[PDB]
Amino acid sequence: GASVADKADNAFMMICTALVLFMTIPGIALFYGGLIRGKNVLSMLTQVTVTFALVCILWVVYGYSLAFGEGNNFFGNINWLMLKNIELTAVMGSIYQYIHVAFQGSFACITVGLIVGALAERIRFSAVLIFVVVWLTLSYIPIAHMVWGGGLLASHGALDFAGGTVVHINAAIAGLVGAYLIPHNLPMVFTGTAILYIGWFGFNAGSAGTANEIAALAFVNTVVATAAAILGWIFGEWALRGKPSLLGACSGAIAGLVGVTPACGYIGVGGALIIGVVAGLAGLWGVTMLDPCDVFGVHGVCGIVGCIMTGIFAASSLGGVGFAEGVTMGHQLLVQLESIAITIVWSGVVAFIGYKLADLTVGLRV
Amino acid sequence: GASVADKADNAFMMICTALVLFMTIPGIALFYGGLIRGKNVLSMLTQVTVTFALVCILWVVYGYSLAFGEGNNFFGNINWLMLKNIELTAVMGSIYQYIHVAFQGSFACITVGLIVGALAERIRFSAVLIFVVVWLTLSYIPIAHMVWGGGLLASHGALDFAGGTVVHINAAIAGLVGAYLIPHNLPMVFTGTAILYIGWFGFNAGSAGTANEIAALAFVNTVVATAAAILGWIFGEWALRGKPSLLGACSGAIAGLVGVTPACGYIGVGGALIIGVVAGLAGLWGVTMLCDVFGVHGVCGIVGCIMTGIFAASSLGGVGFAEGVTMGHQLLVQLESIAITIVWSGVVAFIGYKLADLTVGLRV
Amino acid sequence: GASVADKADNAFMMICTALVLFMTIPGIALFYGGLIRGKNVLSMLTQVTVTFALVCILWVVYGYSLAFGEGNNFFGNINWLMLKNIELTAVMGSIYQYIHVAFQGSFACITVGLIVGALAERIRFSAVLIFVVVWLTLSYIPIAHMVWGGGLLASHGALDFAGGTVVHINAAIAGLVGAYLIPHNLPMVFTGTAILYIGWFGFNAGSAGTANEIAALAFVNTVVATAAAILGWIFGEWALRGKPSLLGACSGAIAGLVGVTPACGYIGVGGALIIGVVAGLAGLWGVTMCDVFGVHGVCGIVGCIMTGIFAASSLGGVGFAEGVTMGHQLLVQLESIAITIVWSGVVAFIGYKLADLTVGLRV
Ligand SMILES: CCCCCCCCC/C=C\CCCCCCC(=O)OC[C@@H](COP(=O)(O)OC[C@H](O)CO)OC(=O)CCCC/C=C/CCCCCCCCC
Repeated sequence: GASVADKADNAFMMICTALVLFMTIPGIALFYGGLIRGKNVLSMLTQVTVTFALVCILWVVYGYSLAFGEGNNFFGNINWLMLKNIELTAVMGSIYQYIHVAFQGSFACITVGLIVGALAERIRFSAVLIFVVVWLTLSYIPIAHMVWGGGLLASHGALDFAGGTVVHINAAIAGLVGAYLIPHNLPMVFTGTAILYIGWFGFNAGSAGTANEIAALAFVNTVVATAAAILGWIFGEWALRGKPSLLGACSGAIAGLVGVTPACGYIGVGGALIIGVVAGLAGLWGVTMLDPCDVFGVHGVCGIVGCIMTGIFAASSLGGVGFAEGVTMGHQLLVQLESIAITIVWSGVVAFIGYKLADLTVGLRV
Repeated sequence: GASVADKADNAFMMICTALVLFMTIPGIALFYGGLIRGKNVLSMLTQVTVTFALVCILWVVYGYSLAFGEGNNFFGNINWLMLKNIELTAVMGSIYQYIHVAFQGSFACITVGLIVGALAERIRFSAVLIFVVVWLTLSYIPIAHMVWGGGLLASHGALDFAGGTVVHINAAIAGLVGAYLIPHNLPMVFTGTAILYIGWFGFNAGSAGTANEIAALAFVNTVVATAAAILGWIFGEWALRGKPSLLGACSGAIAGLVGVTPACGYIGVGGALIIGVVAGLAGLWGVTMLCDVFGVHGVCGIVGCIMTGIFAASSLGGVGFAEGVTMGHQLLVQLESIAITIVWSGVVAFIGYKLADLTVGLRV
Repeated sequence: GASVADKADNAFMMICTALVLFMTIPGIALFYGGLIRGKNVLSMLTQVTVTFALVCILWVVYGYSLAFGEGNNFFGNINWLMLKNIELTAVMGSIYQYIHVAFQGSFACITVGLIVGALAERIRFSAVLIFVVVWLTLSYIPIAHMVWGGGLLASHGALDFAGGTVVHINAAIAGLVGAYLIPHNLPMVFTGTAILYIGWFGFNAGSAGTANEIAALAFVNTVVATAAAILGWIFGEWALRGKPSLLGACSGAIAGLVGVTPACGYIGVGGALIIGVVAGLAGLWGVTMCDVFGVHGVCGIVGCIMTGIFAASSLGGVGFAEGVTMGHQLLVQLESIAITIVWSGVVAFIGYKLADLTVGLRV
């Protein structure tokens, strides 16, 4: 018979949605606001706000359909615009589907906000807008379809709870391609980081789709992995430089959050402590190797770390929820690696195409 | 049988309530804080905090009762002070009534915060406090009764989901009457605007009273109408001045949110995109013509109340008018509701300011 | 049969938890950030962030178990580390127990954040870290066990809904002992205060454990008591100094919130108005006589006392337990306050000293 929405789940997920919107408006905007040069802040805030608005529109017009509708292994469909095929009472899992639409839309928003906040007043605004349309449509959307919309990576049992590939790796490589082709308020950075943290609970727990024990797990693991990464990074920084800094504390937080994103509803809390530690160190490594586009280093490295570790610590003998029936750790790690690899290439190529199309049309300079 | 509270609804509504309190403390305070002259900030923040407190007290003493209790077409009652007739387990709709008390009390708070943040250190504080008491009691309270408490406008089938009349038009007119009778931190304005946005999800979806498909519709329409307005305003501003600004982006956001407030749980998402666009442009128009903040709440409030009477129609993607109601009749009711709201609040604001003027005077 | 989690309660309590984490990160950090000297902000924010992280780790390792597991009247146990005895589906009250772990963990975090934000760049960081480990383990944890974990004060029917003893008095005394042994952005203070306020709805209503009428009561009483304290303080300050200030408005808010913390799900809304007024004035008195600790301490004591009066049904509260008189209940409230003060005074002393003798408390 018909799916019926559970009101507790509706409630949960609307609030989670509002918490993820919070992480863009104003979370990410304040994070970049205190990182970039003061002469550029007003214009950065405006470009995050405007592209946020743009993403919201594109999402309901066609983006939700092309990401989550029936299609092939790579794309959904645009058979219906503006949510027209979706009755107001339609249910997806245990919530009204409209709530699923907003929740997933808020994901596209933070993902784009991440990129846009770094590239603002480096590439011309015109060129950001063309990049956003191209890359959302042809990278974000299909990669979401592949991982969460029944496409290719989902059909091979890829594990990515809340978006190590779809959000983090995806965006990291778009930013780095953009960076290749080209701090004044630290309390403001702390504030953004803090907002990003609180919001991420909606991100990570809400990705369970219901207020059940998987969301609880995801919640607890977020707390733990973030804390362990803060300490991971901070100890690494004390060692490497003799003093620990506020920006190091914040970066570590971000590193654990990223690292735990793919893993959070699949692993045990011991797992999460380990993932956090490693992610915190790997992120300190990443930036040290490599300019606000260091942010992409952390999303990228820690995204890869977290997608790998999900394939280990999901195992029931390590405290995780368990692999799917008949799956071995070695097989699963192979699928995690293939998923990472495909995500990197796909987004590299699409980012390239988007930037060039912008360059040849309006140019990338100010 | 007895009404039974649904715990999911309770949960939803307590979180929505906290989100709407958020939009006053600190949302609206930070929004005005970066708009007004620096020499006036500390005193503005204090007055918003104090009057917020005052509203909370008046609300539980008599305000909730006079707004939502059985009365007239215009007022409820004050038969019981301090929620005394309300058992702890009493249920209103699908939630404990105490939650309905806090939710609606947070609405009075943001409404007043709106007015107070603009009038701080223009009219003396004494006079703000007299104005607040008079106008909350005699404008906010009866207009809420008329629209959401079974009074006059609700009995004619007026559509106003979350307060285009009650909050926006009502407050716009009080502010403008106050303005007639008399920008240093733009990142702070962004922050306030952002908090106002996040909170507004509690405002708008919470006005459904339950975590159902109407709250979901309200949620999605808020996302969409805000985004469309941001763009609406921003494209208008690029045209009119050659450059788009951060303050324009934020104003657009506010315009869509105001515009979608009355409409949000009655219209379809296509409707919401249209409303947002128009509300964004109408708000850019409003300020350009011209406490500009009141221009936007007022013009966009009127825009949204009108458009609710169109796009609520099933053939336009809305939830549908009540049985036997035509679009033309419904538009007529929307207009009557707007008209009555403007006069009622204009007259009561006048009375409140004068009473303050004649008692303490309206400066230093 | 087995306890089954109610999903609405899960949802409610995960959100409440996030709201309490919010009060530390960034709430308390911004509150202290605008109070302390500018030269010290960056380092204060770092120390709050790091000790927050530390508390989260210690909590899941052993702290939750030692606070809420079966033990004696004072401590739980550490029979299992890292939540190992807790199945993912285990239920505590009407929620998954993992949610209870996070909710109570976020309490330990704000309690510590309160202390750490005041002592940062006064006492060396080394010494803060030793103090935190000692005092969380030996003061926060057993006092939570005693009040909410079935220990001594709970078995005598002590009333403390959301932590007038456990959080406020406990932390006040640790801070004052620390202060004895040793404002540049007022809008930032307002912001922190506002975040602390919003977060406190999760603190206070969430302490009911479920989205029911007790959480509703707790919610409403938080609105009302905070408002009444704002006014209480502000009228007191106008009188005492001729002008009311933004910092006074914020301090009053904090005073009503502290005051109403123990009382909030036991008293009626008339009770809450009175508690707020008194707490606002008692806090203005306290500071007038690390002033932050004065307010948490006085208003914590005020609230724990008033809980024992206004919980009475004849005053609009939910009622004392069967056979309990107001006089008996006040006696218990006093005994609880007294024990909390001495216990945390003694443990704070031990912690600071151990730090002093190991690293300095200076530089
Ligand atoms: C300030 C310096 C001086 C001190 C003043 C203190 C402040 C005033 C408050 C003082 C006392 C509270 C009143 C007593 C109630 C407490 C007992 C209580 O809980 O309730 C008392 C009851 C009467 O007994 P009951 O229980 O029915 O019989 C039981 C049984 O049936 C038997 O048969 O009702 C009232 O007294 C309600 C009185 C309402 C007062 C109006 C206030 C504001 C109106 C609008 C205007 C808004 C406010 C304007 C003024 C601030």
